[PDB]
Amino acid sequence: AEVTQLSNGIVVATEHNPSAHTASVGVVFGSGAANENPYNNGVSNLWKNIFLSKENSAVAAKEGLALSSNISRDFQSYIVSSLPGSTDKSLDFLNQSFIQQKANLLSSSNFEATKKSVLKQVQDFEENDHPNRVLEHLHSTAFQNTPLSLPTRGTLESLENLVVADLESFANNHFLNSNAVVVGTGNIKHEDLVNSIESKNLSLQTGTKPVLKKKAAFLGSEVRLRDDTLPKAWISLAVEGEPVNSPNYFVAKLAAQIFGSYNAFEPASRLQGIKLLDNIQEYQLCDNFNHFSLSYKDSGLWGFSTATRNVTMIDDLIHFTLKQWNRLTISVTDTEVERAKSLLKLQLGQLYESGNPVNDANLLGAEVLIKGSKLSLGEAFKKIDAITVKDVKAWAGKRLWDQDIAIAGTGQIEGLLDYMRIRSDMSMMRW
Amino acid sequence: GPPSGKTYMGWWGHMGGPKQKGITSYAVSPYAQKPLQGIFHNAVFNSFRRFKSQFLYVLIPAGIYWYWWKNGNEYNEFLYSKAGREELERVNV
Repeated sequence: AEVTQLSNGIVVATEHNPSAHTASVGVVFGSGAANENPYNNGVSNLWKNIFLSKENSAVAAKEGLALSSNISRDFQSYIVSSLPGSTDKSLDFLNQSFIQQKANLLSSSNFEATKKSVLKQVQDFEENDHPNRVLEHLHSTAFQNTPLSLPTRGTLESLENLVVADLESFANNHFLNSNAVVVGTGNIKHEDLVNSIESKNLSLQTGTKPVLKKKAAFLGSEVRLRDDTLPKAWISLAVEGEPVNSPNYFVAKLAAQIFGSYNAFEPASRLQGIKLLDNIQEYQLCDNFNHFSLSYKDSGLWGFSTATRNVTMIDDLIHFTLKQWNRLTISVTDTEVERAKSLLKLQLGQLYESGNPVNDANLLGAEVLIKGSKLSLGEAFKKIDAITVKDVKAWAGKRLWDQDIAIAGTGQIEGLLDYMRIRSDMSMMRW
Repeated sequence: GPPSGKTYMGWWGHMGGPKQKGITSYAVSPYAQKPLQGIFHNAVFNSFRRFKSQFLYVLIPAGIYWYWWKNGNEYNEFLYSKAGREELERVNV
């Protein structure tokens, strides 16, 4: 039940778990949206979609195995789920239809059908979703002129201007062996440990990933798309988080989980909570919270996303959330910290140990590429109880106190005051 | 509260202006940019362009009334200058 890693050409990792019985084997490429230029955006999306359609049609018809994928910023988590006794076939298919050969896959007809399907999908995502749209806009506005602001889906202008050659060029400049691994989360033990290294079962295109000239940055900005047609409102604050592989990941995660989520239309959420939730609930101010502190290998983001219903009362919601963040960095009760520790413990336990093998496989791939070695949750629990009020005070004195913010929302934001009524009030002039 | 008369400007959220869609704004925050951009180039160039654009509207009236004022002053001076017995009488009445 212990994760094993090595380094033999291509990194192979394994998180054995005979609890579940859905074996999964796949790859986790250490590149994606962050590793590609603004002018050719949805190349990763197109890859994922051509796979997820035609290879799905092939695999289900031939054998029994359902293949998924995921792209967040720098992954292509082409996980291929299977039965416990059917991992060799899955690996053989993966190495015979993803790395090579790509001729039977990139026919002009299949590529064009997938291209139009991707266009339709991104279009109706733009026309329907809203919290995801404002989150993508928040990324695109926080990291202007940097290979991290471009979204994980892409723009129609960038989507339309690529046919075959750009796709193959990106394939040959990022589907290498140096920054590609194999993940076997499920209930396999060592068959994957030896079958990945075989006479020829190896990714093509030996070499290295082209290093980006600039990594990441930050700057305060706004991208609002004010349109009164939409019913509700949407906003998303942000403060620069802490990158992965740093002695600040868990303290930032706790500093985010203190305030916690909130759904105003649930009998089991209004009653519980801390000061801001009560002071909001006295009137009607907000309708959802999401304190998220996302982190990436270049830089991380500590955010605060809402989707309210009241339109005249945006300013008061923002003012209260800012005063609560100041309260976080000035003085915190010990019971608050203890409750946060317990909640974050259970949240990590649920997230990392969900029964679905695909989630565990993707997270293991992310960690093995970024951290260089898997961090078993035992050490996380051991090192999480040591987080103390002084440490959080110190961390918030750096990341939060008078630091530039970025917000970006679509809807009836118009009531929101522009910048100096949401920025120069993070200290309330009496600390 | 006691309802009041119709107003052409609401408050935030119900501001009353025409509804619009597709307009996108931006900002870069005060702290991320130099406060004094252009400072001199824009100063001189825009100052001269603006002064050129509206020069005549202030030049013409000033010139007209200056001409009036000069003529009036000079005639008044001539009136009371060795002319109070041959010109002052014939025009005072």
